[PDB]
Amino acid sequence: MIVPVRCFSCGKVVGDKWESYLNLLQEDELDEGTALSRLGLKRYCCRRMILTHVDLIEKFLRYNP
Amino acid sequence: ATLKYICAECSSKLSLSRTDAVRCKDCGHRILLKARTKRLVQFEAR
Amino acid sequence: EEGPQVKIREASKDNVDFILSNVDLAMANSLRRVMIAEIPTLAIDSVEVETNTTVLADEFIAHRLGLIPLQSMDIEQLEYSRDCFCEDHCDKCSVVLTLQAFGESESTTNVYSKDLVIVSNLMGRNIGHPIIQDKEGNGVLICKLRKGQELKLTCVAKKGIAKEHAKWGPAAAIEFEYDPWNKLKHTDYWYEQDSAKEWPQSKNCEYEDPPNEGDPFDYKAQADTFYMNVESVGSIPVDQVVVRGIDTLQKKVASILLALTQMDQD
Amino acid sequence: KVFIGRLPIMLRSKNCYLSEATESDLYKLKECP
Amino acid sequence: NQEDSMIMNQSSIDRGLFRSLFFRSYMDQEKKYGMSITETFEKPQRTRMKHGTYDKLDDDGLIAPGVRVSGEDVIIGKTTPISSKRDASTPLRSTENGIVDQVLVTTNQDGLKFVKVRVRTTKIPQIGDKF
Ligand SMILES: [Zn+2]
Ligand SMILES: [Zn+2]
Ligand SMILES: [Zn+2]
Repeated sequence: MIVPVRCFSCGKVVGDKWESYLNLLQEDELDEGTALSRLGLKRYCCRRMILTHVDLIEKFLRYNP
Repeated sequence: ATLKYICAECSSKLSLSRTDAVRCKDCGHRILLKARTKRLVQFEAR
Repeated sequence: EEGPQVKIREASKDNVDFILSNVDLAMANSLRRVMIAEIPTLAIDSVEVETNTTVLADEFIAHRLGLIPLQSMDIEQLEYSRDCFCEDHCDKCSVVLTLQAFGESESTTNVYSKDLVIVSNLMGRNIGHPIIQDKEGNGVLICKLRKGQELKLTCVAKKGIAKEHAKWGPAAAIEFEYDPWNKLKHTDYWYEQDSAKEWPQSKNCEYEDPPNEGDPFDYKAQADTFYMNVESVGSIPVDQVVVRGIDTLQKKVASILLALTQMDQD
Repeated sequence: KVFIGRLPIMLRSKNCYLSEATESDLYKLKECP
Repeated sequence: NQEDSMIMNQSSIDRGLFRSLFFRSYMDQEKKYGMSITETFEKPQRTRMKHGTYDKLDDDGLIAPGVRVSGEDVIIGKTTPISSKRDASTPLRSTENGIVDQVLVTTNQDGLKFVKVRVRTTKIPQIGDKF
């Protein structure tokens, strides 16, 4: 889906970080523990949101107007 | 906002009344989905 | 000074860290609780949709809209829509937002935070700015759409604190830990052979000394020398949230005194 | 010559329309990939 | 947490935890006798009788697919005479309530004007729910 606004435990927004993290992975391909350390989620219970979250929006938007 | 019945392929904001044609025009499929709401209905973000 | 001394260490725009020494235990705990829950904040509450053909639901999109944080510097001069005596919303108790996003670029038409335009007359108040904390200046990833799809809203934003919901909480994961070298015997660590080697040498051990192993057991000491790490979303900066929180705690204790004056005269 | 019977076909098989299919066929014909 | 029951942060439930939509669909049929007699989907009235309010109907007894539905609304308007006008609408579900979502007006191999309604309904994880 979309990455959730305000990663549920903390509630710090991380849905800003998705496109920058997307280009960070596609552009540099590091270990994602370091990639999220660059985008700065220090606690693992909020690191889980970007490490986990699956998008299905593109496979949704392939379909039709 | 003139839109009543819109098929899939012909996204066609044309019309429909009682027993006009079960097939739509410009494509022979006959599903006939109906268009959305004119007025506005309000919801809570809770 | 007299009582609570503040000794601020490393800070930032959105990070505070401070030895809050010579304060009481439940005083610290009450402070972190009121700064979690008890601060008013503008965010979007009522949502009226005109038309939508996107892949997301109206209710889902409205839930994201509610989870958008706006600028809340000027919370004090905005009324509740319950205590405002108008007809359900006005321009002193409500903030109207209007957003129409259409797509024609045929490759992943996007919608973000910075599309919001405050069509309501803000009366010159620092409110309602969608918080672009973004490095590349975009905002939260709101919606994705194509040609025929469309995003048409009419929203009203209101006040409130983190106890109605989680949508009116700018607090964001406030920490609290005192006394690493445990002379208070509030906690014995789980251990097989040795807690000092098994359990890790913790973080805030630098400031208070190692507890001088060969001593008998102290009983007199209370809770002192707290190191409370705070944070924020960005609806208000991290000083003003501690300001408004201590202010609302002071106001509620003044409400206790208000009830006492209600009592001892009548 | 003379037509008898309309045998129900298991899809994704050798009378299915979507045995002829790639991504454009599935999406243009509204089939879950 | 006595006897395995679990305890829930309500704030994350506001933040989206286990939030869910739900999709049920309906049916309605202008029926077919043996003597080629067709029925009708149109806005019914008093001319087996209900007393549900006609407040969210359409021209042909339908409901527009983007409106919040509640209570005991009449779902699909349907009429049929014999050679009178019966109360052949079907009222709402006593167990669920939500939003009508998607209406298609179709037929079968032999021409029964067939209209349908899918319902969307948000559902939040409430206390008496099983995980
Ligand atoms: Zn989080
Ligand atoms: Zn069509
Ligand atoms: Zn007002």
